[PDB]
Amino acid sequence: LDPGLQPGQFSADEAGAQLFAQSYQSSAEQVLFQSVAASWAHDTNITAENARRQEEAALLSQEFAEAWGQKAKELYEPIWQQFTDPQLRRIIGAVRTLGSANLPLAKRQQYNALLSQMSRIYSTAKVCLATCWSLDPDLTNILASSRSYAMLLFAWEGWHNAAGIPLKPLYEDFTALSNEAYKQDGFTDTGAYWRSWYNSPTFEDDLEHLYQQLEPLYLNLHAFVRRALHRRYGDRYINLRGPIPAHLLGDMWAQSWENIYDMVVPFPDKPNLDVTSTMLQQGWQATHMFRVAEEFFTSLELSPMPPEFWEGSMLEKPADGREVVCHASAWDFYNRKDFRIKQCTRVTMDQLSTVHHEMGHIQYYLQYKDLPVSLRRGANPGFHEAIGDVLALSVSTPEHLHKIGLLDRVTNDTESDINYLLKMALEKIAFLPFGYLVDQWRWGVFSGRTPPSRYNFDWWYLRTKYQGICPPVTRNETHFDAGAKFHVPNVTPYIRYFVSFVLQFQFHEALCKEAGYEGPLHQCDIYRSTKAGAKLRKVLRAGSSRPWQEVLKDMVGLDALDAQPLLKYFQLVTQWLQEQNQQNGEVLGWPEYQWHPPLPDNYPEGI
Amino acid sequence: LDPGLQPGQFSADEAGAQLFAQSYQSSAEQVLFQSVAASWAHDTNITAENARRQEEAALLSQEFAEAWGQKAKELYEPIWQQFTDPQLRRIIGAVRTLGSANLPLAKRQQYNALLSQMSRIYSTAKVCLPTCWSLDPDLTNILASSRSYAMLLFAWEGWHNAAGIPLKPLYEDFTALSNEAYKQDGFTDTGAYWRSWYNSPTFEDDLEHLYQQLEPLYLNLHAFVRRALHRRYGDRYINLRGPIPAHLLGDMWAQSWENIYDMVVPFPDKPNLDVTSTMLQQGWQATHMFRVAEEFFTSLELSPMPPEFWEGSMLEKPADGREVVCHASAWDFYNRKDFRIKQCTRVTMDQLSTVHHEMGHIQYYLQYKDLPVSLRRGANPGFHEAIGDVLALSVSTPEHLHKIGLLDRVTNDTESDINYLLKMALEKIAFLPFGYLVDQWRWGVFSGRTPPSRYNFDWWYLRTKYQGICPPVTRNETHFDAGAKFHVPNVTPYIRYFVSFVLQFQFHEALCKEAGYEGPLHQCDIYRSTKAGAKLRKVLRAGSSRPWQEVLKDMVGLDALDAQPLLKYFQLVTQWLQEQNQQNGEVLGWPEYQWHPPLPDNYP
Ligand SMILES: *[C@@H]1O[C@H](CO[C@@H]2O[C@@H](C)[C@@H](O)[C@@H](O)[C@@H]2O)[C@@H](O[C@@H]2O[C@H](CO)[C@@H](O[C@@H]3O[C@H](CO)[C@@H](O)[C@H](O)[C@@H]3O)[C@H](O)[C@H]2NC(C)=O)[C@H](O)[C@H]1NC(C)=O
Ligand SMILES: O=C(NCC(=O)N1[C@@H](c2cccc(O)c2)CC[C@H]1C(=O)O)[C@@H](S)Cc1ccc(O)cc1
Ligand SMILES: O=C(NCC(=O)N1[C@@H](c2cccc(O)c2)CC[C@H]1C(=O)O)[C@@H](S)Cc1ccc(O)cc1
Ligand SMILES: *[C@@H]1O[C@H](CO)[C@@H](O[C@@H]2O[C@H](CO)[C@@H](O)[C@H](O)[C@H]2NC(C)=O)[C@H](O)[C@H]1NC(C)=O
Ligand SMILES: *[C@@H]1O[C@H](CO)[C@@H](O[C@@H]2O[C@H](CO)[C@@H](O)[C@H](O)[C@H]2NC(C)=O)[C@H](O)[C@H]1NC(C)=O
Ligand SMILES: *[C@@H]1O[C@H](CO[C@@H]2O[C@@H](C)[C@@H](O)[C@@H](O)[C@@H]2O)[C@@H](O)[C@H](O)[C@H]1NC(C)=O
Ligand SMILES: *[C@@H]1O[C@H](CO)[C@@H](O)[C@H](O)[C@H]1NC(C)=O
Ligand SMILES: *[C@@H]1O[C@H](CO)[C@@H](O)[C@H](O)[C@H]1NC(C)=O
Ligand SMILES: [Cl-]
Ligand SMILES: [Cl-]
Ligand SMILES: [Mg+2]
Ligand SMILES: [Mg+2]
Ligand SMILES: [Zn+2]
Ligand SMILES: [Zn+2]
Repeated sequence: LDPGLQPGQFSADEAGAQLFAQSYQSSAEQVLFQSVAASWAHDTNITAENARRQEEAALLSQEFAEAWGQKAKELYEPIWQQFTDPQLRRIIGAVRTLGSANLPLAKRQQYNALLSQMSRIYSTAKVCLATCWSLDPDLTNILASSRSYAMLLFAWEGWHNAAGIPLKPLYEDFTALSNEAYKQDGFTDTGAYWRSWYNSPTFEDDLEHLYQQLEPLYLNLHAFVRRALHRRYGDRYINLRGPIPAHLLGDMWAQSWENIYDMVVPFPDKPNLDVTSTMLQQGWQATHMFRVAEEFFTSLELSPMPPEFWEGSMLEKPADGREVVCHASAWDFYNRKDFRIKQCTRVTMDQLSTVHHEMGHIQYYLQYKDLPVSLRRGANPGFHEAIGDVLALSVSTPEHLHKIGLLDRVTNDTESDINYLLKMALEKIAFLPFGYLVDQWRWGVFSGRTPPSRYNFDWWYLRTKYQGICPPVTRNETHFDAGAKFHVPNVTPYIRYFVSFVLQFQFHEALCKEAGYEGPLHQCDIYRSTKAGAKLRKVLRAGSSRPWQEVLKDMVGLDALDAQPLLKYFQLVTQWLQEQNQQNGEVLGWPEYQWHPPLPDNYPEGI
Repeated sequence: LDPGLQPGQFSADEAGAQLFAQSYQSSAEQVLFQSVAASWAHDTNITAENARRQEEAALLSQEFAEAWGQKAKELYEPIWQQFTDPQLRRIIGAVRTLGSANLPLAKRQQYNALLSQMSRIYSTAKVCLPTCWSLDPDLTNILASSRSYAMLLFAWEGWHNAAGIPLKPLYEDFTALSNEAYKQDGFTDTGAYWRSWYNSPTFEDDLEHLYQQLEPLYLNLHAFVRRALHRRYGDRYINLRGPIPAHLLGDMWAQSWENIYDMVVPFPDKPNLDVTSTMLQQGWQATHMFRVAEEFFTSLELSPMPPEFWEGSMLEKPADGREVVCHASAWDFYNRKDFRIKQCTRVTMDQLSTVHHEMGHIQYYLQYKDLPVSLRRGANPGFHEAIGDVLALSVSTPEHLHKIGLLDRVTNDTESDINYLLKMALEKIAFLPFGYLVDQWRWGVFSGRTPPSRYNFDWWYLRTKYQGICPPVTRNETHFDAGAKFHVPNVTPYIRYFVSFVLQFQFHEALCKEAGYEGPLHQCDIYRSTKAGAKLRKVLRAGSSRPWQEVLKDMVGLDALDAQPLLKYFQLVTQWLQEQNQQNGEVLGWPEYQWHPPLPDNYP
């Protein structure tokens, strides 16, 4: 560790802890920058050399965390919990948790190399027929636009096999090292550490109670969609009393169903709410999508994207043959100047929403860039994930799409409302079981309830239990289907997205009220509301300086996650789907839980 | 409720609570008897009228528990936790727990009535062909001795459909009413009350730690047995890397595997350690089996069965066209006089072990009959289930079988040691996953984690997770396969049996040491050891007066459940099974977790 980065001496008291944090800040920024920079160089340009540099930067960060971490524990171990400065205790608590820096050097290197290798495997995996398809864009477009049961099966099986199988031995080793590291910080396992970020003793119970309120909406959406799939694929491939085959919902993970809207839209005579075709016809490109997102932010009197963002960001998949991490992400370099998005942007309506989601991260970074580095995070991780989604809820309204030239015809009638709320349900309600189950799986792995011998057995138990889907080909424990989802090998927690999908409707309700809007919640558009902007800004500028329950109370008037705003938003389609399913004699659920579809005749040769 | 059973006036202090407890347990003695008496009349003669009277008795019991529980909180609710007397603290907290008495009257009627109907459905269900077969003895005998895949399937599917499907709507109603009752006592759900019996903050974690030490033994036994089934039935019906079809292990629930011993016995040249054929050749009957078990108890200077036991017990299935609950059980009438067994006894070796198990209960009853009622229980429920099994461990040794004329003396060689420990593994190790998982299922139902919409989904998840078996025909949520196991509709907790199967080896080691034995633990016979009997008598007389942790430490030197004795008992066959599986290149476990066998051609 360079001497400029090493901790000096401080009194064993709060006024030294305060200078401890200021000195830490000075050094942490440099260490965070070199770490983020090395990660950027690798993720935009996957090479063995760039992985080596990233691993050395990770080792430097561990060295730093150990020195300041053990200094913080040498002096302030019994006094940091009683400091009068609230932000200072949050700063100290972060610095003192060592994580992977608890591992001996040899195990730190093993851990860093596992992360790099898992990232390379996921983001360079390919499905081959000579020619070979990548996940983004090749397989993504197949899952989204093909309606050939056999072609979709080929992409689904090929992807899950290519990505999952080689990751499994690495993921087992990572899990053991991660647990070893956080056990030295006092946590029973890594999942307990991840859950502690929400500072709620009843977190898991709170989430289950939320999901109990939301599940009836999912069950009815599921039964309605299953019926539409049955009319296209037939009784051989769709069981009206069984799980839906996991490759038929428009998405590799069946996590968002927006791409099958054309098959489920109840009133096709109304305006076409999937504006992808109009974007193509009009010649939209990636940079236009980002400029339109930015202008919504500035319409609220939030910050534009700085020059450093436009000069440094990767907004399209490189055409020079480089391998890149294509999963969309937003980057804070912790120098208060450099902020970037990395996205292999495609010209579609759902990608326009993803652009807003990522730019919402950037807006957060810009608003809290002047806080201490330890407080440059969301009030909780679900806050960070919800910011851009909240704006995108306004952007997706038919009225707003008309304003930006993507929907010529504009209607206000009950059929058009049902169409729109059904499309939004395919995006927001269909995701809820998946956003809930992923970390239930990983929590069980981290705790040891799910050993390697049950990785896939327990994954598919949860997939069927919550999503009501089944794998379209047989799987066994050689397969590692959880590994075929970006966040698992890239070790990004997932429960934040279930929290986000609830929270964003709480935010939307509050911002719409602040904007003076007095119509139906799902027709609200906060575009150009500077009052809504100022309320959102107060949240963003707080970072993690205050408990999220208090930040939420100031914003929405409640100190807890609450499903009622989401339920209110969807109320009309919730009632309509329930009526439709009853009239059609649907079975809610999948009581034939053991059913799987047969294989296509002449599979996989027809491909 | 009779005035003489309603509670009197008592001071609000520990001295008054001492008189309170005495007056409670003198009046409880009379109420319990009339409940047990009416249950007995029903289970040995299932009719609507005996159901009516058993329910009248249950309502009266709930009236009694109400009156005395409400008085107990009225007087002592804020002070009893501070009594110096630990036994009195035990009694009062119990009396303060009302259970189904917390229900309003109309719900009490409904709850009492669901129990009667679930019991009738399970014990009268039949499988009819294309004559009708009953579970005991007909289907039991088919599962134990048929080696026809299709016949075993017909019996397995027939039974699970006939019992499970009609029970499901009733079990849902029962679950809801049971949870409503015990929430009023402060339990999050009925499962939490059941678990509270073990007075351990870390019960579930401790069980999981026990199972982690036992699972390698089960996995090796499983893979060895799967290989033997593959040879018999073929690659069509057995997947060497997948779960075993659930009907092929000699038992309707695949819960113990001793009945396929003759298919997996490695050294069939050696003496047949299944002495069933000798029992029949010699003319054994139910009454002989009970007299032989009795004499083991008295050989230890424990009590004989009293005249009331022999006159009142039902030791054979009645042949007078009558319907009975055939599941074996042992009855305490809480009058210090009447103790009985109800068993549809068959002349087989595993039934001789079941006879000892049931007589274990009776011996317990006899040794604590003078205690005040609230203590007339095992230190915990697993203690009660373990007593007879411990003696049966001695009875099953080839040396003891030789003493009682059921085995021509065998040689103390290695092939006979392996043969024996394998047969015992089929009976004891194979049970461990099942004993563990049944109440995992039931706890999730009570907690709400498992709604009716996932009863069968979650049952088969657990059956595959723990036992590594699969249903031999497709199942869906119309089926209620948990309902096809006696203890579910008859609402008898199951974790006691996992506890018992670990505890009995701790008891066995303690008693063998106390007897002076010094050979291998699995060759010990405590027959006629009056010192062993004396140390066991102490446990039985303690009832539930002292915490089971203290009773246990007095007997075995340790205050907690421990798998080491079980591991020591089986050590030699654990090593041998490991070697056999490596030689055959077995995969341990069932990584093809999705696999199910195909149907037989033109079945049924
Ligand atoms: C689409 O249309 C709906 C429905 O409009 C209402 O019903 C129609 C059948 C006609 O009768 C319309 O004249 C009628 O407004 C619109 O929702 C409605 O918006 C208005 C605001 O413009 C709401 O009125 C307000 O209501 C509150 C009480 O909550 C008062 O405090 C306000 O002063 C004001 O009167 C009205 O409640 C609301 N109706 C419903 C059912 O939500 C909607 O605005 C419109 N959308 C677009 C994009 O044009
Ligand atoms: O979350 C991230 N993008 C979005 C995203 O992935 N999702 C969320 C979504 C997707 C699209 C539109 C939305 O309105 C929201 C929900 C689903 C979930 C999903 O797609 O699975 C990056 S910012 C997080 C990261 C990535 C790499 C890292 O190394 C570190 C962090
Ligand atoms: O346990 C009881 N018999 C034995 C028994 O069932 N088993 C235990 C066993 C079976 C055979 C031999 C043994 O060494 C032990 C373990 C499995 C388990 C099983 O067979 O599933 C009555 S005492 C239980 C009851 C009956 C009716 C009631 O109303 C209340 C309780
Ligand atoms: C991707 O990373 C590689 C390194 O892995 C870069 O290759 C270097 O390119 C520079 C040019 O600036 C050369 O001087 C070095 O010799 C190269 N190093 C190696 C090891 O080949 C490459 O430039 C990067 N690509 C992009 C577009 O940034
Ligand atoms: C069967 O033989 C074994 C040894 O082959 C006997 O075990 C020995 O028992 C004596 C005491 O009787 C001990 O001193 C030895 O240490 C034991 N040896 C082993 C290897 O355990 C066993 O007692 C014999 N049992 C019978 C019933 O004959
Ligand atoms: C449940 O199962 C019943 C019994 O048949 C089983 O399911 C059918 C579909 C076949 O696969 C058969 O081999 C199985 O044994 C069916 O009658 C019933 O329709 C099934 N579905 C429901 C909702 O109960
Ligand atoms: C798992 O499935 C694959 C392909 O279906 C197969 O090659 C493999 O043998 C199966 N079993 C195991 C144990 O891997
Ligand atoms: C069985 O019960 C019925 C009605 O309860 C009664 O009439 C009959 O005598 C009983 N049979 C025996 C054998 O006790
Ligand atoms: Cl998170
Ligand atoms: Cl129990
Ligand atoms: Mg799309
Ligand atoms: Mg048996
Ligand atoms: Zn994000
Ligand atoms: Zn018993």
